[PDB]
Amino acid sequence: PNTKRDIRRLGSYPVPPESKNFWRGRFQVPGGQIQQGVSPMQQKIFFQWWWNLPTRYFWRFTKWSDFLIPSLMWYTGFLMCKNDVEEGTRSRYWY
Amino acid sequence: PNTKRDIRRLGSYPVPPESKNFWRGRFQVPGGQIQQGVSPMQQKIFFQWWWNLPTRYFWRFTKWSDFLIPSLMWYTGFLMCKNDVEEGTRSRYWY
Amino acid sequence: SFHRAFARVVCNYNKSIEGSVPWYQVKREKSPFQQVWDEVFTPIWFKLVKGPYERWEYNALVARYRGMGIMADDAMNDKDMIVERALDIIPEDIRIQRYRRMMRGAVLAGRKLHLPLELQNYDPMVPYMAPYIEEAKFQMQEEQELLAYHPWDRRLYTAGVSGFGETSMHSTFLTM
Amino acid sequence: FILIIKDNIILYNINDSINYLWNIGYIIMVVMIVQVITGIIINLYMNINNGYKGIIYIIKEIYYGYILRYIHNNNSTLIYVVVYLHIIRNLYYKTYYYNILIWYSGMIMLYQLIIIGFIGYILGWGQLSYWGITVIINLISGIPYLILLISGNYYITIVTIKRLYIVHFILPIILIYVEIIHVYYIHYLINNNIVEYNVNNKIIFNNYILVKDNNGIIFILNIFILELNNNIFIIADNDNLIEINILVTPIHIIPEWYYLYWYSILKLLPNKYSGLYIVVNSISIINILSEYKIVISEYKNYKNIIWYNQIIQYISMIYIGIQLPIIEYINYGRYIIIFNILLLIMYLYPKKKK
Amino acid sequence: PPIQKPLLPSGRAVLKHGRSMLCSGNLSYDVNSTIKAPECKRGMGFTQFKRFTPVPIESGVSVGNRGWFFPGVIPYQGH
Amino acid sequence: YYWGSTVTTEMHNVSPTQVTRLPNGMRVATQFSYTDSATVGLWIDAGARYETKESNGTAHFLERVLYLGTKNRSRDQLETEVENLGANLNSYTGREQTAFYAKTTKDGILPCIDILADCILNPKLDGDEIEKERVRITQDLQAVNQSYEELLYDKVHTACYRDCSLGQTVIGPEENVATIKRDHMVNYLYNNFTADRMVLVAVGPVDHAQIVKEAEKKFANIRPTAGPRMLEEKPYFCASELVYRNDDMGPTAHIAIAYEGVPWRSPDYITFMLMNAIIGSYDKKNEGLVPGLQSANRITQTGATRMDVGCFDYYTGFNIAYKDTGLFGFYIATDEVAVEHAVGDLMFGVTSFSYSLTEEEVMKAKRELKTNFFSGLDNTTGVAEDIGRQILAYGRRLSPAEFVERLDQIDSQEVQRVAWNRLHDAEITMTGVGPLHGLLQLWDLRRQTWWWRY
Ligand SMILES: CCCCCCCCCCCCCCCCCC(=O)OC[C@H](COP(=O)([O-])OCC(O)COP(=O)([O-])OC[C@@H](COC(=O)CCCCCCCCCCCCCCCCC)OC(=O)CCCCCCCCCCCCCCCCC)OC(=O)CCCCCCCCCCCCCCCCC
Ligand code: HEM
Ligand code: HEM
Ligand SMILES: COC1=C(OC)C(=O)C(CC=C(C)C)=C(C)C1=O
Ligand SMILES: COC1=C(OC)C(=O)C(CC=C(C)C)=C(C)C1=O
Repeated sequence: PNTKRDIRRLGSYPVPPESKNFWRGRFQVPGGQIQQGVSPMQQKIFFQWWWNLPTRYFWRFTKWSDFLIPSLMWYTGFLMCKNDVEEGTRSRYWY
Repeated sequence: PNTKRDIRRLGSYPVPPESKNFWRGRFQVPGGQIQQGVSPMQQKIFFQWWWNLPTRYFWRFTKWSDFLIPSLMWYTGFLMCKNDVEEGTRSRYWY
Repeated sequence: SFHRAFARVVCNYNKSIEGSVPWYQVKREKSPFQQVWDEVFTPIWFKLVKGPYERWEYNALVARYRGMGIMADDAMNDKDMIVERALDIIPEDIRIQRYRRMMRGAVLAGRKLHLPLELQNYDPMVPYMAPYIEEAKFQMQEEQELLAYHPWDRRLYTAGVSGFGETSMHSTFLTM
Repeated sequence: FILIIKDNIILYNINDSINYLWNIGYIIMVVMIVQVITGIIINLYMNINNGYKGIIYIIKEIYYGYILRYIHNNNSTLIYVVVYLHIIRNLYYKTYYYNILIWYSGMIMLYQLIIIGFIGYILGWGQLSYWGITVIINLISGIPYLILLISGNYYITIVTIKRLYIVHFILPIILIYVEIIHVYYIHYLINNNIVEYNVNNKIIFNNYILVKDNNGIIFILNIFILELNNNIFIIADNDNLIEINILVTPIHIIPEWYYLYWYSILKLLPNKYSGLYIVVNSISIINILSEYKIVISEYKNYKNIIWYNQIIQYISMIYIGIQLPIIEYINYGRYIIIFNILLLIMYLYPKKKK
Repeated sequence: PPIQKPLLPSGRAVLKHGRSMLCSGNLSYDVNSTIKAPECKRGMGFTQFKRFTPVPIESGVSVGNRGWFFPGVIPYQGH
Repeated sequence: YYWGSTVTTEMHNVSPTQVTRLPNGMRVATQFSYTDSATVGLWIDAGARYETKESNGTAHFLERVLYLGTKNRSRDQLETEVENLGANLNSYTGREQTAFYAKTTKDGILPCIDILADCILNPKLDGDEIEKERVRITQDLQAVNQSYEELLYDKVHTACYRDCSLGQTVIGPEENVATIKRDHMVNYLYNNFTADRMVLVAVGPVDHAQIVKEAEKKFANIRPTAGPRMLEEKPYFCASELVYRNDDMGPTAHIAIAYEGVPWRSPDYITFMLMNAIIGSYDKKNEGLVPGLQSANRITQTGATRMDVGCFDYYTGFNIAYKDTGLFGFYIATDEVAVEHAVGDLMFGVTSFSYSLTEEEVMKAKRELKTNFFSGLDNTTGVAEDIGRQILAYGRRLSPAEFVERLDQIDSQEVQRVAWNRLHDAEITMTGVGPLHGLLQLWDLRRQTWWWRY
């Protein structure tokens, strides 16, 4: 569950048995919040996938580029091993 | 569990989770009782079996005698059927 | 009895090291061998491997925090007990802004977005939690030393607790 | 689960006035576990492609295999004895009047057990088993094409053995789950006492009731060990050690002793379906024997004359089943069935007022 | 040797508010005295079992709250 | 383990207790103190235990009527004279010991000796006084007029000592109270209040020689001795249960559990005192500077955690000693639903002495035991009780230095040895009053005197 301060409940109504896990994930909201939203029945449901498409893939490829140098060292080793195996087989056998 | 009056608890201490069934079998004792006993380590542990032996078997055989007449009717029927089977076999076959 | 002898050995060896200065409070001059090592290896290693690698990681971490709009201390997980004990005693002003930043960060991360650059010019490594982390550690060390110096014996699996130390009911599988 | 165990075994309160007839259930649970374990272990050495030759290889080649073979056969007999005695008890003390939910959970296990035992017999792959299933399967011969789907061929073959074996392997594990549902209702709906009322005389289970329940189980073990190693009572028909021959019909196609009540019902009634239907009545009517009553009483601790005549009806029908189909036994057995219907009507009927 | 005091020390002031050693009466037997030797109405010895704490017992009053709950809130499965 | 001697120089700086035996056999013990008040009284070796079944209650009745007038005074004159001296007369009656002590000023020491001697030697047991006291004793006898701690104290003896006179109560059964007369009391005085069983204790600005002279003069005509007490075997400890289930007296349940203890003179008595200190006491309504959740007492700390509410509204250990037997155990006042946890924890605590007791807990207990014993010796009455109770129990008064010397030797290992010998796997007696559905059978609780671990 969350911290004991977060899961501390203001109300004295007993926790329903089916909502035990729900109320063990309670947070004590500091300062308040104003949450808003609209039903999906009155919204475009596929546009946001398109709107966020370029940025999603840019920020994904920029992070995955961190592994480029590691990837190249490993492929260089893969090629060196392959060639070493071939030359070794041609040397042991192959008159 | 017991009646809702019986399982109603006087104390405000919460029911331990391991004692749920125990406290669902609570009884509201009316008028009070004075229960006494002695540890088995300071008592004869086999005598009572002997002391109660005659009365136990008397009151058992007197109750089981209720079934005597039913038992006799059923055995009479068992004998009648057995003899009927034998005479019928000797009649169908057995020249 | 050989246990009684071992108890005297332990008692006498600990009585002979009472009041000893910790290893980190002793003025220490590095061995000549270490000095040679720290004049050949350390310089080159920093210029070619450590320096560049750790700047590469650090700069990325700062950028990630700036994208989320969060501070470094916001990233601490409250599943750590020192963090929880510190978060009990933070003032409400710090607490309110900490929650709002963490909420915005999770919204942005979930929706695969980043904070507008207009809002990214800040220092994410300001240690605003430091005073309360230190207080929490002090409180925990007192409890450790004054209340948990022995593996205590308790009746097992009673009152919703295993008896092996945890204090919350129904917090293990065997305690369901 | 440790807290659950403590709540249901260590701090579980039961009345101190219960007899040794309240230990039968503990024995069922223990003997049931033994039947699963021995079954799984026997499976390690058994080839269901020929279970006649497989049982021979277990008793002659496996070390201590004879123990596994005879325990698994004899402990079945034991399971049914204890279960049938557990029902007789529940009828005598009318423990279905206020604890019907417990009774319903038990009956579900009884239905499952009736299927497990029969199919296990056929895994023996002997004359009696083969012809017995060939006779039972032909009772649902009316439902079009269903015999073929169950058998997998136009006659019982290893194809049928390979599928029933899976039901015999898996259905026991489900039974163990229903045993939990049964012990759940027992612990919530408190057990009945030897007295009709409810009294504050309860004592914890581990320190008292389990010691007594073990004295009971060890008593039964002494007797079961004697049967297991010396066959003091004939509980297995010898004709299951004859190699199957589809051309020759056995001297008598009968089930194990614990299926003779329903075998007789089916051999007594003149229409095949009527017999099947009267078997359904036997295992269904007993689940509504208190539903039509209207008095504030549980009809408990009277002379139980109707109960005694019912228990004897069961024993007498088992006898008629052993006997060959002599006409005389059929007439007498039809009267015993009419009498059972009447005794069951007596339980069901509510009473008018003078 | 005998123990003449309860295992739980009072830790409170003996003299009552505004009362002095001159005007408290005789503390050995005065009704308001907090150290009055108890009465042997049924004999001597029961003071080894007696609860000398003046405040009446409130059954089930909580003392094991580590600050995890507010007053009046019922814990559910310890959470 | 041995950690040194805690005896100090200040422990040796105490005025000596001078004990002399008068020719008649009466012991006179005195200790000088720099005080303006004194305590002079008579600690007798009498009590309920030394009464027969038909006469039980006579000693308590006599103790209630001894100050209601003498053969040379009257109740009004006697009360007037004591008040004029600025003194007060006290008295108590127990199972094995009795006392009649006066708290007076310096000038009232010898005059009070005269008053006490007249009451003890020449009691005027007027019928009217007896009849009025019969009503008061009868009202007190009613259990409705008795606290639950007094009720369980008596029932523990009734259950544990079914075979001997220690099971008798001081007040006595109502049948005896209804029938006690002057002749009963006169016989009790003659048989029990004899010189060989009396100790005259004087504490304060007193001189031993002067006290002795006055004592010999005033107690000259006391009966020198009575026949030796009948020799009896060790009081048999009956592991029994005497529970008064009552679901119509509120939510609080009172439970007392007892083990067989040790006599006063046993070498293990101080060990049992320390074990009693380790158990300690705790009240939710007076927790002290340290809360239960953070207490050094292991029983208190674990109890304070149960169900996040605490399973001990109140509890205390008790160590009761008699000449040839003793009782050791604990008393609990707790919520009905908490009784199973409460008795389980305190029994786990007592069983822990035999397995896993830390040096830290022992050393804390030694200091709080010494802080309780020494503080009890602050006033003259406290000293007088200590002298009179210790001479009757031991034949001598143990010095504070000697008590500390013997306590220094006792360690965790010694506590473990004694507990293993006497308390582990031992027979127990449970007694209770109140809502006790959670109280299990005696055999169930007795299995908690040993562990499967360790
Ligand atoms: C030259 C060689 C010579 C060799 C000589 C050898 C001699 C050996 C002598 C051995 C004598 C042993 C005596 C033991 C006495 C102490 C008993 C005791 O402590 O019990 C308490 C102890 C339990 O303590 P408790 O719970 O506090 O008290 C139990 C009862 O509450 C107390 O009430 P209770 O008195 O009724 O208890 C008696 C017994 C009674 O228990 C039973 O009897 C259980 C079976 C009930 C059915 C009984 C059918 C009776 C059929 C009678 C046929 C009569 C034919 C007469 C022919 C006459 C021809 C002239 O109770 C139990 O043992 C309880 C067992 C619980 C079993 C749990 C499962 C129950 C399932 C539900 C009931 C059964 C339903 C199916 C059957 C329905 C039938 C319609 O009981 C036992 O565990 C005792 C087991 C042993 C029983 C006696 C065995 C006698 C064996 C004699 C052998 C003679 C051999 C001679 C050879 C000669 C060769 C030449
Ligand atoms: C309700 C539990 C069970 C009962 C009542 C039951 C019943 C029986 C019966 C009556 C037999 C015939 C024995 C003989 O041939 O005479 C049998 C056979 C067999 N059973 Fe079970 N069984 C049970 C559960 C199991 C389980 C869980 C397994 C393991 C998968 C198993 C494995 C076997 C095997 C392999 C055979 C064939 C070997 C044999 O003939 O002994 N059984 N069973
Ligand atoms: C696999 C077989 C079953 C097992 C494992 C089993 C197990 C048990 C157990 C352990 C008990 C509690 C202990 C007892 O009082 O004996 C019990 C109670 C009971 N069972 Fe079963 N049972 C089985 C079969 C049945 C069947 C077939 C029925 C119904 C015809 C049934 C009906 C009942 C009833 C009514 C009770 C409550 C008895 C009372 O009121 O205490 N059981 N059973
Ligand atoms: C209806 O279920 C049945 C019983 O339970 C009531 C039996 O008692 C019996 C009779 C059991 C024995 C041991 C004679 C059988 C076979 C039966 O079918
Ligand atoms: C082999 O013969 C058998 C019977 O013969 C009709 C049965 O009645 C029964 C019992 C059938 C039911 C539906 C209870 C079985 C299992 C059996 O094996």
